[PDB]
Amino acid sequence: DIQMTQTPPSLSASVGDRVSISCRASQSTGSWLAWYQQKPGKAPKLLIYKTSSLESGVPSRFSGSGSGTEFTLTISSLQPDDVATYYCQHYDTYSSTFGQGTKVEIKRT
Amino acid sequence: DIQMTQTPPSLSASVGDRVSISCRASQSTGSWLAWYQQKPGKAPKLLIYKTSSLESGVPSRFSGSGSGTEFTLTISSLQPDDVATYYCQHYDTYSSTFGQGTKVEIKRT
Amino acid sequence: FVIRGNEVSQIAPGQTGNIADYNYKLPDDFTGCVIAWNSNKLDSTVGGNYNYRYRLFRKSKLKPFERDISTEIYQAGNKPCNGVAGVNCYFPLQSYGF
Amino acid sequence: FVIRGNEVSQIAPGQTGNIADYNYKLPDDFTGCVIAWNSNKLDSTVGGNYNYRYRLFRKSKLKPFERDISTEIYQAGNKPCNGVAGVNCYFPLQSYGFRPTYGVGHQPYRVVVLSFELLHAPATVCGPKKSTNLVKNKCVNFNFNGL
Amino acid sequence: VQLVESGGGLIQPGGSLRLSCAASGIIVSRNYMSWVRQAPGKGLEWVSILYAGGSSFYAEPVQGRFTVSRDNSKNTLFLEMNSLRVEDTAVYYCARDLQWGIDIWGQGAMVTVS
Amino acid sequence: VQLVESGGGLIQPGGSLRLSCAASGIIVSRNYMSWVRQAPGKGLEWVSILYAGGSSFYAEPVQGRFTVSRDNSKNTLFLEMNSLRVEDTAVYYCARDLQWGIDIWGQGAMVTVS
Repeated sequence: DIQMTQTPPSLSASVGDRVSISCRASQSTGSWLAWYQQKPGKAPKLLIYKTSSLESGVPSRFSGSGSGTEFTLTISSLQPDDVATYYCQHYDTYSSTFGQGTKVEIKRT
Repeated sequence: DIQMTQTPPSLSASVGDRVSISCRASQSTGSWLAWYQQKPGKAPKLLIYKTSSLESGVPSRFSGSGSGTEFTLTISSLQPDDVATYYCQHYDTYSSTFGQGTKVEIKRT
Repeated sequence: FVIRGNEVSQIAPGQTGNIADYNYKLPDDFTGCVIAWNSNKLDSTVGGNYNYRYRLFRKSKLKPFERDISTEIYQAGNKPCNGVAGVNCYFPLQSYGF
Repeated sequence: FVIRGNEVSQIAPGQTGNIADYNYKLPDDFTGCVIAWNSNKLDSTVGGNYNYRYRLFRKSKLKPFERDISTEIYQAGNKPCNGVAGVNCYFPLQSYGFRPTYGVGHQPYRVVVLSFELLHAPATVCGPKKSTNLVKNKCVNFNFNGL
Repeated sequence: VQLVESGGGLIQPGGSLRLSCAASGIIVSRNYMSWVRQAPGKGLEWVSILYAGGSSFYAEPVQGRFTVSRDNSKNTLFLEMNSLRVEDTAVYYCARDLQWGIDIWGQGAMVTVS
Repeated sequence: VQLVESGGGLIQPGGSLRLSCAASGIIVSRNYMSWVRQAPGKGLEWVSILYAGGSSFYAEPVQGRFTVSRDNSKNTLFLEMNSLRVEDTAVYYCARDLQWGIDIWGQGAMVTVS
């Protein structure tokens, strides 16, 4: 079926840092990878469709990118509200799957 | 001073696609920002002034919005007339400050 | 007062223009009259009449009939110029030079 | 009822949330009062108070004062759960878990929605608990209960 | 019925911490025993559960890293966590679970990953 | 309205230039006019503005160097660049300024100082 990963498993950065995470798959998709954000106790919110165009309301700091097996999510600035779990979401007319997710938290001493 | 930054510097989209570009000033300008379209070898054409007023003659597909620090132009559907560079100018009775420029091209394989 | 001939069009209830919005505001419900006539021979001189000054920049949109008599140096940029004329720090008055 | 500290503000006309949306709806034109007082001793012990349960999800927003005491299985997926608690199936009942040293936002708060309802009926509940004395033999102003 | 949690502490990212939870007043082998971590400033996160029959269910974020177990002789809940991420730090609670859900919590165990 | 500029060429450092730009379709003594240079590889830089009243407003770097003027009889804007510098090289455009801003752009005169 579908088995795609995200990298790094654990991410930590300060306020204003740039974020570049990756979603990767074994084969080629071409047209159907999306980005979603989920916070503890909340439902997923669509962030990016087509891996390049921002969904309505998703900030300019947030930006998808990438091609091929890899998919590079570029948050132009990591704001505190961006601290959450980032999932690659895939569209298909049947069962589909949800990714492991990239869980970003606050970096501290 | 007052510097405005434009994103994305390298964007490939297709005719009909939206073009969402973001120009952000370091601090509040309130409403004195204008969106311009310039082609290489051509002078810029003012697309929108006061960041919300549709400039007389520029297509309504261009939807410029924003205030203070942040502003965003949204090309509802790209067209070949929209394949050009886009600038944001902080409005001032004197020299003022211009954007770095978001060059929008035709996406292709 | 005296203003440029085109600027007379800006003075109107709720209208637009730099003079109409930053030197004096006319509320859209204005009751009264505005009477403007040319007096070029009366006032303008060959050396230019520079006795008339007008504001071009103000922080806020003027209230109707509210006037700010003082002429403190306007600040628009990242840093305050504490009343000093300079880059992005100008005197709030300009001369017509008639 | 007894709810968390943070859900008291949800009990208000024109408000949303979890309790206001799926436990008890205060209409935008609610008439009366909402009174919340702490019962941390009266409810919460060290071992926990677990006779209180609160709903968190429902098919739609509860109608004003529409009560849903049913513990029915909720179906909002592709196939029903047929009573059992299976995949994509939650029991709509969860207990608060009150403790006596809880944070101010989670201590057991008694919230009482004193609602005043007026319909094509007499005012059979009133609050005229105000009486003077009865001093006599003077030209005075008197009102013997509407008289 | 009390749940005394211990072993929560500071651990480097990717490390392994072992949380113990003494249970008093009830036998956990006949009780659902869940690990619910509440992140500092966030809500409770029911990450792990072990039924009375020995079956265990784990949340996908902690699945493959967190294992829930019990010592019936010691009557002690046990959470074995490995390859810990920075996002696993929380006030964990070992908790009795029933048909109405969790019934008895603990005093709280502080687990920090940094 | 058409703004046709001339004088674009090469000039030695410290020299003097007089760029011209005829305005056709409107009276120059009835509108604001402006000089705006664009360096090769840079955005726009509005350098000066002459009002229809002869009130010349020069930018501080060009204050005391450049002279903006208009010939109403010839209906042509003129710019007398004086004490030229190396940075003064750009495509210089005469323009028409208004309440809304710069609406009429001149074809521009190249200016090289070297």
